[PDB]
Amino acid sequence: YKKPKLLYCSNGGHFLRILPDGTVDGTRDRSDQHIQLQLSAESVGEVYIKSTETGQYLAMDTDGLLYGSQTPNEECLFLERLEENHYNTYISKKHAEKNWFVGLKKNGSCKRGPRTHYGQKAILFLPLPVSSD
Repeated sequence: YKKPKLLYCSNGGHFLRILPDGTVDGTRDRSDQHIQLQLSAESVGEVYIKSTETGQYLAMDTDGLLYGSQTPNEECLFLERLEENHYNTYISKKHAEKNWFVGLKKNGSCKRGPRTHYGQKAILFLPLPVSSD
């Protein structure tokens, strides 16, 4: 798909990637096959991140492991907001007690569950918007 928001994870510095099977990870370059993830707003803050083309819903599960659902469901339902100087943050509206964040492990893979929070850069995502969607 026509590449939208190049969500650079602030830890290590990979772009957020979502793979055919459903899973999610870090790829160092926006040029990758599968970085076309778009935030489908539920409302004035809350969003479902979908693979534009292949359709998988970027989801955080019951421990807090990151994956891709078939459907938009609360695991995929992120409260968005900008924290650092134009750096976005997708907080699980399901896990809204602990308030987990879909960050990446240094190497370029998903960071799981229940200490993803306001301390590491890992939670911060810098979008480079290529397409205006």
